[PDB]
Amino acid sequence: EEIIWESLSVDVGSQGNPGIVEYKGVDTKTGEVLFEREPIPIGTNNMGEFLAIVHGLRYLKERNSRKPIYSDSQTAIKWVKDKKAKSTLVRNEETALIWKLVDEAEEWLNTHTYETPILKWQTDKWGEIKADYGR
RNA sequence: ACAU
DNA sequence: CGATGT
Ligand SMILES: [K+]
Ligand SMILES: [Mg+2]
Ligand SMILES: [Mg+2]
Repeated sequence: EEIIWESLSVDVGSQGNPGIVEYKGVDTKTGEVLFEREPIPIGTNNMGEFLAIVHGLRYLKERNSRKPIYSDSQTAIKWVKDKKAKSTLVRNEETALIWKLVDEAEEWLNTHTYETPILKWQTDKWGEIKADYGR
């Protein structure tokens, strides 16, 4: 119904899908960029959406912040809830980096606690998520 | 179908 | 138009 402005918003950006993947997190109210991941040579949109949420969880936990996280990705929200990223991306030499990060993100979820609400950004009602890459 |  | 996902 109402945007929770006191929140962190995350999004992926890519060149190709699968392709080069990056992600970032922003203050929903101001758009200030709070973190940005260096581009990963090959990944999928959903792997990047997933890593962005988990990075957000770790970022907020380290800062003792109880703000929620917004993502526009139905898929990534579910993967985080399940602590399991059910990607179809082949595991080979060229995808090793993204899969290492995904494996490590699952491992973090399996060894840490958090109460952060992970909320669906309602693009149809509110426009593009504030972390969007505009592409 | 819906979400990207 | 193509791909990633539930
Ligand atoms: K974009
Ligand atoms: Mg997105
Ligand atoms: Mg976007």
